[PDB]
Parts: sequence; structure tokens; C-alpha cells
Amino acid sequence: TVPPMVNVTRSEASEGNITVTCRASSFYPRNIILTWRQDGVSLSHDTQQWGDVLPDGNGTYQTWVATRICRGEEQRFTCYMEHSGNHSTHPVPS
Amino acid sequence: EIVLTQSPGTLSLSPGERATLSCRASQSVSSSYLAWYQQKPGQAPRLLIYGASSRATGIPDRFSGSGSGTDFTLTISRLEPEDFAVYYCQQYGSSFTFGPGTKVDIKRTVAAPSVFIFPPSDEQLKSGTASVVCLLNNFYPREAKVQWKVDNALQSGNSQESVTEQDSKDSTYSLSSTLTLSKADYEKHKVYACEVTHQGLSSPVTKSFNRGE
Amino acid sequence: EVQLVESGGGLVQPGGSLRLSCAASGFTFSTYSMNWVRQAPGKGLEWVSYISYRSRTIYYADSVKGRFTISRDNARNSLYLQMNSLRDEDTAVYYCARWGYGSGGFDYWGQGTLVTVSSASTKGPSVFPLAPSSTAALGCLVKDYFPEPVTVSWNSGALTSGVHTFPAVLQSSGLYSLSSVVTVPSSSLGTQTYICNVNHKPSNTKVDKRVEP
Ligand SMILES: *[C@@H]1O[C@H](CO)[C@@H](O)[C@H](O)[C@H]1NC(C)=O
Repeated sequence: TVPPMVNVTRSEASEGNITVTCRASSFYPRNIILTWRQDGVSLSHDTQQWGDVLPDGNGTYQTWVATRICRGEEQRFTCYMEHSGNHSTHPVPS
Repeated sequence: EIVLTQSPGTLSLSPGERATLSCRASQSVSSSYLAWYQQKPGQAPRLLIYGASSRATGIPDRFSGSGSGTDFTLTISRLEPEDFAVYYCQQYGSSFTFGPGTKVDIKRTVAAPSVFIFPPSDEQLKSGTASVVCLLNNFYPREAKVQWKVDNALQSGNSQESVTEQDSKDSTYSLSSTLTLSKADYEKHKVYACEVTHQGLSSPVTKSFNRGE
Repeated sequence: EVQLVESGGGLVQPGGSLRLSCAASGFTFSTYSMNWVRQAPGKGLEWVSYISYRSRTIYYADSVKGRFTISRDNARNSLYLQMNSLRDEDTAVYYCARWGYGSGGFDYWGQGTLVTVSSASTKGPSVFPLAPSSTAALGCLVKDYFPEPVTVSWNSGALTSGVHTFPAVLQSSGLYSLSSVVTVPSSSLGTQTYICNVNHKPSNTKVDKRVEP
């Protein structure tokens, strides 16, 4: 186990909407849970976009998950992560 | 699935004492996703604690929560009689599930029941069935024995009991025992007796009537 | 003030269907996620279904998936639960519950609505007086009804202190029975009128029974 580094970014603001992306990088092994939460409740699969769990080239893995939200409601959305028994929650940066 | 268990199943405590309620999760639940609810007998639940340790709006300070991982605790310091309720923990780490709940009863001084017996009404008697009711009003603790005797013959299998929830104000119980007989069997006997044994009575109390009064 | 008011429960045949609704007020409804939670009689709380404030995220408990559908109309401040292929284990009080902003939790609950799933017919009760013999106790025997519930008041609600309405008991016949008692000063017996008001909505029975010696 290598603990994942988590970074949350905002991008592609348009039409009152914005994309929030949660990136988990340089973790091992490949098995990881990554999902957006809304008021603490996990979003379904169909409302999120999923990156593959891919090797770094440094012997670890990385992935990402993104979802499209209304600009202004960022505080209600958090990125949730479970990796080999440990869990964490990260907010959208403000 | 994450399953929540709660201990103890029931908790009997006097006012002013501290109640300690435990909740256990079958797998790790982050502290942000653990909540506690209070449900008084005839009411809807209300949110007590969210995020394991935060008090919800209007919740007094004597309610407190803590814990992380798989073990969580609800503390009610200085119990009050109105705190009689069932307490449920709840997680939404994965789906939404509740623990089975812990009932918290209020302890109080022994109080003897006032006993009353009621004959069947003449109206019910039109109809071919007879119901004899025995009332045990405002007593504590809840353990009580009620026995039916007709013509001093102990009855079995033909009565049903019903008990109020512990009163929120005075923490007492009330109980009813209902003896059911056919109009035929009722008019073939004369003395109808209700006999109750309780901790607050030095000796058993019998209420009775004669068919016709 | 936040208010949620459920309606639409009742008696339904197994395999039948029924639509529950929840009317919200006191807050911007379209900005909160909403839930259904149920409680089987004398049983614990069981989360049923969740819908997000724009209906994008929807979840159901495994025990109802495929049979229940949750939906909302934000323009009418309304939450719905469509129940199909109902089973006996679906019998419960169904609560409407709001989901808390940011930190979650069921932070407000409706008053609940009762859904009974059975192929037994509606029957109204008979109401018999429990007559004071010769502080006094008197009451009313509400016998042989289906389904729950029955409500009892005294003097149209003007008599409230000292009233015990016992939980209904299920008879071997499959019909419910209940008694309601009240204690009063024996001085009041000559001057005061005592009427018990029994209402069994499922069978359209309202009865007022005056109880006298
Ligand atoms: C903006 O995002 C919301 C929430 O995801 C979505 O429901 C809506 O369709 C989007 N609106 C536009 C104009 O793209």
C-alpha cells in the first residue's frame, strides 16, 4: 500500500455549470473506491464520468472521477475515497 | 451491506443519571456519515446527532456523540423522564441503514396499582359475548400478575393483556386484562374476581362483582 | 417552520398498488433531497427510497426495488411514492423525511401515514361502556374492528387528564380490540357528563358513547 494523493479541481465553467474533477494518484494496489458525494450521499454511476485505473510508470496507479454541477453548489459536493481500509473525503476548493 | 448493531437492548436509569448507548458497524463508516435519532412512543423520529458528534438544531447540550471507524457512542447526561424513547443510530457510508435501536426507560419509586373491575354491559350481552375488564392504573415497576377467578375457579387462556407505554410525566404504567366468555358461560356463574399481585402491595388485591347489581 | 405532511395510506390487497404523497412547506423544496422511511408495527426504522433535489440520483432499498417508484414535483412542493405488487411485509407507517444540506441526515420528518396490506375486510367496531361501579374509573370497550387504527377522545377532547387508551390487542378472530379508561373524582359523577368519541376511519364509524353508572 501507498496512500493516494487526492486533488480536486474545477474546470469548464459554462452555462451556469462547472465540472469538478477528483484525481487519485500514485497509489497501490489498483483497487480503489472513488465517487462524488452530494450532501454526503454518493452519486450514481450514470451522473459521473470515470477515468481508468492506469499505471503511473513509477510503480503505482492513478485514476479520476468527474461530475457536472451547478456553479454555486460546490460546497455540497465532496470527493470520497476508500483505499485498502482507509477512507477520506475532500471538498471542492474555494 | 453495512449492518449496524446497538447495545444495550434496553437501558433503565433514574433521572439525573448518565446514559451510554453503543453503536457498532459491520465495516468502517466515516464519522461524517453516522447519525443518531430519538423516537418517542407516538411520534416520528427526530435527528439528534449528525456527523457522529454534531448536535442538530434545538438539541440540548446533554446529548453528545462520539466515535469513528466501527464504534460509536451516544451519551445522554442528566436523564429526564421525557427522555424515554428509542434511540437509533444510522449510517450512510453505503446506502442508508439503521441500527435496531435501544429503548431507554426511566426508573422510579415503587407505586402500587389502583385496581378496578368492570362488568359486561347489557348492550354487549345482547350479542352473545361477554367481556370483563380489569384495570391496573398507574403502577411501577411493570411486572404484575393478574388472575381471573369465576366462582373462585382460576381461569386460563381466555384473557388478554394490554399495557400502556411508560408515561412520559410520572414514568408509571397502566395495564388492562380482558376476560372473554360466552353469554352462556357468563350467566351460569355468579362471582367474577380480578386478583393482582404487585411489588407495591403487601398482599394481593382482589376486585370482584356479582352478576347483577 | 419546516413541515412535511404525508397522506394516502390505507388498506390494500396483496398484489395491489397504492400511491403515497408528502406535501412540504416552509422551505425551498427544490433545493433539498427527500426520502421515504418506514416502520413496521412495533418494529424498527427501515430506509425505503431516496431522490435528489433534481431527481438525478435515485436509490431504493433492495426489499422494494422493482416494486416502488419515488418521484417529486418541485412546482407543487410534493414528494410521491408509488407502491406496486404490495406484500404483507410492506405493512408499516411510511414517513416522509428531508435530507440535510451539506452534512446530511434525515433532518425533518413527516407525521407518518399507515399502509396496511391484507386480504381481510374492513369491519367497524362495537363500542360498549365500562361503567363506574359503587376517585372513580370509567371507560369504553372498542371491540372487534379491522384494520388499525382507532382513535378515542373524551368530551370531544375537553377531558384529557388521567386518560389511558390502551394499545390494540389482536384477538384469535383476527379482529382488533381496545379499551380506553379515565379516572375522575367521584364527586363529578352526579354533575358531569362523560362521552367517549370513537372513530374508525377505515370503516366510516363515528360513535359517541356516554358512560354513566
Ligand atoms: C447544469 O447542471 C445541472 C446539474 O448537473 C444539470 O441538471 C443541467 O442540465 C445543466 N444545465 C445546462 C444548461 O447544461
